[PDB]
Amino acid sequence: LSKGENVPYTFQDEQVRSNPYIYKNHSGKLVCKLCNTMHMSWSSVERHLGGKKHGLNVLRRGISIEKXXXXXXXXXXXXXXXXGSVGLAIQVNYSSEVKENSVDSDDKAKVPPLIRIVSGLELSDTKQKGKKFLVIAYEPFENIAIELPPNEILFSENNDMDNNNDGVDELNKKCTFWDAISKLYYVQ
Amino acid sequence: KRRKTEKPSLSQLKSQVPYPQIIEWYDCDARYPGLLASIKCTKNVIPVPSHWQSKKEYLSGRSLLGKRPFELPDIIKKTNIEQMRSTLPALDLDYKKLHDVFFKIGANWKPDHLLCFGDVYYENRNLFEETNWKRMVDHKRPGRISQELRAIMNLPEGQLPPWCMKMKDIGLPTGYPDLKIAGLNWDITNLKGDVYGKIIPNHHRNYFGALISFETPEFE
Amino acid sequence: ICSNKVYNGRRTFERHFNEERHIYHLRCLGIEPSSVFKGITKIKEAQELWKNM
Amino acid sequence: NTVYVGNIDPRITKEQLYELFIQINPVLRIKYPKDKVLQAYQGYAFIEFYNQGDAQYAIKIMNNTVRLYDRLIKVRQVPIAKLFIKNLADSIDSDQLVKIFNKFGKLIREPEIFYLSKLKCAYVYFEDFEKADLAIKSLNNQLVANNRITVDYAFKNGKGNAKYGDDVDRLLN
RNA sequence: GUGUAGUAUCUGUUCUUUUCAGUGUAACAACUGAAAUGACCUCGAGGCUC
RNA sequence: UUACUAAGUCUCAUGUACUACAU
Repeated sequence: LSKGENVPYTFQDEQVRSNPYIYKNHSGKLVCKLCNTMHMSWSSVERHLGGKKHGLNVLRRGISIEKXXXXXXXXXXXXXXXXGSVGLAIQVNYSSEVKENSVDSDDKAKVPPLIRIVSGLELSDTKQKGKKFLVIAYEPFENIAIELPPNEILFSENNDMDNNNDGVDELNKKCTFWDAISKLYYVQ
Repeated sequence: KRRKTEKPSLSQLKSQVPYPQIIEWYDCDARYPGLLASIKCTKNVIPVPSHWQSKKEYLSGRSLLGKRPFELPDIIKKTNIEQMRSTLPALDLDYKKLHDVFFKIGANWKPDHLLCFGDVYYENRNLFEETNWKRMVDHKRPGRISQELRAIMNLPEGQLPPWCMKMKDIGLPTGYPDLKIAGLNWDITNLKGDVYGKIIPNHHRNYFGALISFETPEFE
Repeated sequence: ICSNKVYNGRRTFERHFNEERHIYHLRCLGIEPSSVFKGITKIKEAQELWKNM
Repeated sequence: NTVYVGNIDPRITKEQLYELFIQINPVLRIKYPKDKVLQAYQGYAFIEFYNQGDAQYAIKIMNNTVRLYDRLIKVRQVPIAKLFIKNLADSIDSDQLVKIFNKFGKLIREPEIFYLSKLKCAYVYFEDFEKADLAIKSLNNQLVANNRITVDYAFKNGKGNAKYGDDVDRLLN
């Protein structure tokens, strides 16, 4: 059952071993140095190797081994209404190929204007606050804001049928249009 | 049922106790816990050895496999019967020799370890390592380094340890204010062998029972 | 005392008595560490025990 | 008190460690493990001194000093608010979370962004149960980045119990 | 160098009705009795659920 | 830098000793 292999004694001061684990101590018995278990016969040794106990100690031993031009554009606010409530609509116009003739290197040129709702709680001056602003931004031109005293207007409920191209946010895809051919940004 | 659920909390029991840290969770089911806390926490009582509540019959010990068979007390080993009879896998002896070994040589002799008032031997314990420990706290003292650890350290003779330089900037050991070391507080010319320094004590009978003579009973 | 935490063994809970977080709850609670408070379970009782200390 | 020691040759023995460190300070105890999988020494020890003064002293003088078997000897010295927040916007960066919760309370660690169900959720660690109560009071069922977020306590069942205010108060103290 | 009966000890193997109540236990363990069926929600856990 | 603890019960096999009893 030993398959003719020679297992040297533990005290013989270590030829490569099949398993460098099972040894024979000062006595004739066979032992697993990791498991610290004594085994009478080579059959018992093979039961030990095929047993889950030895394997667990092998995994434990492996774990031990591992151990900006700012130019104000022109806005055109206008009180709108549909059905069934009231909403706001803004018409922002941009340059007429006047200065955009020097910059055309596909650097976010494909990116349309972006809007975000900002709380006045944070300002460069920090004096008064308590209302929101519908900020609109484009790379070269300067940012623009619109005060929204009303807690909620035109804040709709599942307008479209839940299609998921987040773009920037639900606000932008939900209610903005960018006439890039004429350079007119509508928001409502 | 009701008596089992009537039990006070162990922390409620701690307050009654002058030495609360001995009481343990199982003392809650003590049938007389207020009394058992007083007895167990009384001055000189020695708590029950804790090998109870284990089913291992007090010795399953893995350490028991590796215990030495026996070692003769060196005084008896002097008697040379070790060589006369080989116990490991006729020797004529003298009556005066053996008798003197027990009496003349071995009257004052006593085992080195023994144990103390409350020493109790738990399964995993082995006294021998603590014997070499106590003996070692005796022999080994700071300022001296054996030649073996010196060779492993690779420190040649006449050269100070590497912590003498960091000890020059940091200062003498807080634990050893009286320690002296060659080259710093102590004369480098007195550097000899394995001792690079020694503690200099700044401190500088009959016990009513002094026998003043020692006479053992003679066999002859 | 620990997050009303659950333990699956009594040996393990007996090991909780010496632990980083358990001692953090004690010491940060104002109940100083080590061996007098070992048998603690609820936060309340060891407070009067620490007043006894 | 107790010092860790490492990068030790298994041929270094217990008496050799003792004789080594007694040169530095008095040594109360030495725990020097002995492997039950290799029947030798795993090459790191623990030396408990009589106080953290001698401990720290030995840490200073001993570190990177003694050379044993050509290998150098190393010496090294040896509970907060958590809010679950659900339905976050995909445009919400972890740093943006940091900015949002800083105004309410100091964060002991950084938020943890994870996805349930698709559903963006995060764990936010506050140093104070009361500041956590502030971020809850103001930020519960609120619309940020055009998305309604829910702010409550994370499970442990959930944080915020009566003993939780009591002990978290103490950990603050 | 055998047979009858019987014993002890390794090792391998494996986890027995989900729960409740009683006995029991230092606590376990173990033993003794019964039995939900249906619907729903979030990530095997959870329900002042019906 | 890993801060020191695992087997138990059952089942069906193997390992090894042993106790009365007969040629």
